[PDB]
Amino acid sequence: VLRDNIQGITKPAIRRLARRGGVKRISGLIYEETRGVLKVFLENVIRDAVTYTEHAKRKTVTAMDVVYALKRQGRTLYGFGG
Amino acid sequence: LRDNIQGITKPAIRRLARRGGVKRISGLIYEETRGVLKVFLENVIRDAVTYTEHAKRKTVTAMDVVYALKRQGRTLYGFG
Amino acid sequence: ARTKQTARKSTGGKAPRKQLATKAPHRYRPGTVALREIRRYQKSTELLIRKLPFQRLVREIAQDFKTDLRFQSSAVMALQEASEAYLVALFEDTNLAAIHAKRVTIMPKDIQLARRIRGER
Amino acid sequence: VKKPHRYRPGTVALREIRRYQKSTELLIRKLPFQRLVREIAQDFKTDLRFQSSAVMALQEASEAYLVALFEDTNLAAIHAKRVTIMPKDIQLARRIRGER
Amino acid sequence: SYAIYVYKVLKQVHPDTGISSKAMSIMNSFVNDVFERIAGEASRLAHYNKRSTITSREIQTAVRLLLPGELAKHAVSEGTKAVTKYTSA
Amino acid sequence: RCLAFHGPLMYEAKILKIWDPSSKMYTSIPNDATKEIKPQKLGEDESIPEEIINGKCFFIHYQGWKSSWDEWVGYDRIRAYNEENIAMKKRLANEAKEAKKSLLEQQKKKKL
DNA sequence: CAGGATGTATATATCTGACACGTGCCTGGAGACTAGGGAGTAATCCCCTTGGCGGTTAAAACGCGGGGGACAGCGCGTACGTGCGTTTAAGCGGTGCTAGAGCTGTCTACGACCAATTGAGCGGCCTCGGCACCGGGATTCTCCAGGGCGGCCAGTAAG
DNA sequence: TTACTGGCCGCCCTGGAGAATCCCGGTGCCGAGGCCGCTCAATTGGTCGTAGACAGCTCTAGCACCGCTTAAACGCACGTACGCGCTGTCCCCCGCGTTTTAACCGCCAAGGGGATTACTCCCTAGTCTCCAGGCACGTGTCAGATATATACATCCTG
Repeated sequence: VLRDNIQGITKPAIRRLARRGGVKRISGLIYEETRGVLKVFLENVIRDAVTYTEHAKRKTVTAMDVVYALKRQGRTLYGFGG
Repeated sequence: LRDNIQGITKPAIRRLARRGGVKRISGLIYEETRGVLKVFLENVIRDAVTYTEHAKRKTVTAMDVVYALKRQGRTLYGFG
Repeated sequence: ARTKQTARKSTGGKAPRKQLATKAPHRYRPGTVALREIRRYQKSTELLIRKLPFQRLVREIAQDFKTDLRFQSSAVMALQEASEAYLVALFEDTNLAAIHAKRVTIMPKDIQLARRIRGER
Repeated sequence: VKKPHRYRPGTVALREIRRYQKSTELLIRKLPFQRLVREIAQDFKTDLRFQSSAVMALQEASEAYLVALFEDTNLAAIHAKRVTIMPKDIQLARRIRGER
Repeated sequence: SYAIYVYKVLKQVHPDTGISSKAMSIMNSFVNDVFERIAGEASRLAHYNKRSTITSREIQTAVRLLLPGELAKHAVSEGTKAVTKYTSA
Repeated sequence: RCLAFHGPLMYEAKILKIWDPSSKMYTSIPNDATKEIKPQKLGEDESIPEEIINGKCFFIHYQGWKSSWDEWVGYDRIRAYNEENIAMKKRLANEAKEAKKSLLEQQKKKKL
């Protein structure tokens, strides 16, 4: 069983993204707030990802599955599996 | 029909945004909204015509515009 | 020196020349009526854009895509009820952007941002 | 007296903005991510096993979603004429998109 | 024309309320859209899994992707009743 | 540890080496596994201020300042690290706090 | 606080055009019966995730100053909304006209289907050059202490 | 009396002092790609069955125009709320050392489950035949639109 992993996304790893995004100064509350968003985005993709995995009765979530769950929501992905 | 986008009036936009929820509308909107609405129709029509131009028809019927709107993501209901 | 020009060469202006070139108390404070105008509209569903000026707007757009089109009187509606909604959504998003910027009056900055953030640019 | 030659507040970030946009590697640290995904899926169906790439495919999309968020919350923070982004923008830039 | 079918439902859930001739149009245009989304997703779902035929299990999984939250719970609770009732006779 | 009286107030420092100046050859903990202290001859390029050199001498590294920036001290500047010696720094630090504010009164008088 | 004026909401009554029901009809769906092709069911095996081990160092956490932006306050002046008066042309209702939407019938060209044939594109092996990496100078970037420069009064030259 | 230059304060760009970054010269490393069987899917040659291409025709629905009422637009006046620019204040986040930590790498393994075949079976497509539910059209009460005329509701504004 796993617990308290969301705080594993290190506070710098939030800015290291945000740099690539193109922001200069980051307030104090963003860090605790962004995890709240990313967690919402996974419970969407992962779920849709799991459902296919359950469907074909295969235990392991195939890399090809995640490309589908993304393709349904609207964020297509290129290069992984195909 | 040289200029018809000037036909969508100032009270026309003002009435719309009033439904939208705004309170005070700055003067430069009344012109700038026309720029948006125009570039919206140029996309919806240019698709509706293509469905028409394919079926060999010469009339853009509602069953076309509903289709052209659907790809836009703006699905429309009530016509077919 | 640089001299522009004269566009037209006659003193009469061709108005007198045939085959013309040119002749062939109580007041509400500001804002109080605005809100009254909203609840009078957000409660109603009637079409806001005037119809016969829209009909002539759709025809003008169709020309440069194909000539001699004929629109079913239904397919001019189905455009209007779409392009009215598109705008009402856009205006809600701009109102949000302005409430954000801490002013009340939407402005083209707000329009352009509410479109850029949507990614529908 | 005693000056350590500290760069001006603001020019390290721009510098490292110029350093990340140019680069392309993964930013969110790999393993502490994987232990997150395994923890999320552990909720929806217990005792799953994740193929290696299927974890990578997520992180590759989870990054390029946030980066798409910050590049769009920034436009909201520039909008109020300030520089520092703030949670009252990520609350906006997600409702404008309608994704909520 | 799903309209006769829609009326039969409305007259069940509300024995007194009526429906305007434009709502039917909304619903006839609505049911068709949901049916297309589901059956369209169902077709793509069988293709990923190399299966040739759409079956009872394909539609159920196709629902839980589209319908959000509570709807997914009761819809699939409704669907299973129909198949079991049909298979009963 | 050590503390270095730099002008008005001292700062936090760390003993980089321990040297007997009569020997004129210093013993330092090298940088990195633990690097055992080595007795090395005093560097000719290395300059020693007399206060450090009369009694037992030692080069220091300041905390917070970079090694390249880091420099020498006298021994009168060095009192053995003590919470009481930290307090006097803070009293001077507090005395340095309004020192910028006391100067700003002339700027307050300059603006007004 | 007190009170008129206003706008929307509320009631009663009057039509209608419109949705609900009736009835006839014919076209899609239900019954009935296969057939083989898809789907489930059993070993198996191997390769590929999960899991543990230890060094190690790249990186995360933590600490502190202070530098600069967040934010609050304020002065304001103009681009707004509001109201009136005039004035568009939008909407309604007709008359007229006709391209052209929709539907029929005929039947030819086109695509599904199949057997035999063959070479295109597949997996697997193997290699050596494009490139990641590191090192140390050379070069650029940035920050900041010292430094020429109009704006004033003081005493200037004087009608 | 008037008059106004000079002096001192006012205050930049510019060299340097670093840090960061680029250049280039090696130095291995592994996958891009070239080559080799081969097999199985594309190709070829033929038939058959019909989808639609094509031609003709029946009526709809659209276009054009137009004359009238009147509601919506438009322009002008005005007065004031707000966008905005300025100042001031302070807190909080960036910058940069230190100090702790756990990602990473590489390494070994074990057994688990996804990927083959064999087999066998049973389920839906295909087909034929009969009929009644859904559709279209007709109509006929009727709930909603519409006109008109109270009952509070908020809005200012003293």
